[PDB]
Amino acid sequence: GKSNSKLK
Amino acid sequence: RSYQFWDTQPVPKLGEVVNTHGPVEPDKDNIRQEPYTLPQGFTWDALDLGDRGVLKELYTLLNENYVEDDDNMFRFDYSPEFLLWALRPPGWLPQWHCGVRVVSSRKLVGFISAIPANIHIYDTEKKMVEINFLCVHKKLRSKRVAPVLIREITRRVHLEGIFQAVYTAGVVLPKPVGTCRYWHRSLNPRKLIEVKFSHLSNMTMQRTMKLYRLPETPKTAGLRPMETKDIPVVHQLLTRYLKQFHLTPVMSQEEVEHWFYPQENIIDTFVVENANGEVTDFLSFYTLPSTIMNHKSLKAAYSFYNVHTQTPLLDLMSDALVLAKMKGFDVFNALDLMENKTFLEKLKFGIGDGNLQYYLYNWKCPSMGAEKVGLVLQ
Ligand SMILES: *C(=O)CCCCCCCCCCCCC
Ligand SMILES: [Cl-]
Repeated sequence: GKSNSKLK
Repeated sequence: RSYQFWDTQPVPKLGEVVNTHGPVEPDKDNIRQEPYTLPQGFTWDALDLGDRGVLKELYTLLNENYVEDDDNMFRFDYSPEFLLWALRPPGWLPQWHCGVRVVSSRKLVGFISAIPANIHIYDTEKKMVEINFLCVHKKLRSKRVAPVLIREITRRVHLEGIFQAVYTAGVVLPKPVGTCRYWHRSLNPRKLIEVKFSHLSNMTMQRTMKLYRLPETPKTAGLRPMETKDIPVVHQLLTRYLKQFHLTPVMSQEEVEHWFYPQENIIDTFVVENANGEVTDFLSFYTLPSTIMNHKSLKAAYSFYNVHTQTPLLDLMSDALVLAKMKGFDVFNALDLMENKTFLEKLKFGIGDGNLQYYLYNWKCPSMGAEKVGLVLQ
């Protein structure tokens, strides 16, 4: 499964 | 961590250092015929996505129970037309759309998928499968359903003569063949700060908007959407460009058409046709919005494959940002794999939350840096 990333 | 499930699987453990190249266990001469036992009250099902209602059940399950970011704000908002693109490439099987249903309700509460793919890993080409969309209803996650879904799809893949697989995860499992990191390029910085996808860095809203402003049109000559006549040369440019990486797909011209032929709100592909009429480069990015949990949607473009032979990759990705900006996206996402580290920082991408771990099932080989991964999954 793909991971949902967000600007750190 | 202790890995109760993966210690029973043909994968090397985390501390292990691999210097060999080959399978962990041999191909199976006889495969178990009956499906694995689900807990009482649930039964298997093969999902025929040709049924609009069955496909409706799937994305309702995914868009309510699938992966979210580390902070519980954004859930992938998968489209019915998107799932058909990702789960019906050349060679797909309905039995490989492995679903779990409540026996009495017939409600869909679990799913896992497998699509075939030719994988080139280092010096070997193998017929593998790509696993994706492992999703368990949040009410069900207490009954150990996920390991059963893995063993069942593994059994159904073995029945077709395939014994290797590639898959990704945001969590570290035994044992990652490669670790990539997500980067984000703000295209609409006003909204990203509104819904807290990003934070104001001291910079006013005016300074941030000026820094991310993009030209109205791309700069590269001969840039145009891909069409039918470009399918062979796109297939040709992709095969040659991938030979430099260590983990790549080996696509037929039929598969190149499926993954790259443009579809509105699914996949976008622009080719570069020069003054002599030759296609020398192409960029691509797919569409995957995210559900905003509170106060409705986040349009996100994801970098796909970007091949260059006459245009600099930096110029090509600048056009991708301009194009995605034109089409209405709010953020342009890209991993640090392939040659992406040559433009991420220059084109004002920002490093992201967490990683994307790449995995090979039943294949022992050394790890590689992210720059050597040439594989992008949906
Ligand atoms: C994201 O959804 C990846 C899901 C991780 C499950 C691992 C699957 C392992 C391989 C299953 C079938 C392999 C049969 C050759
Ligand atoms: Cl290694």
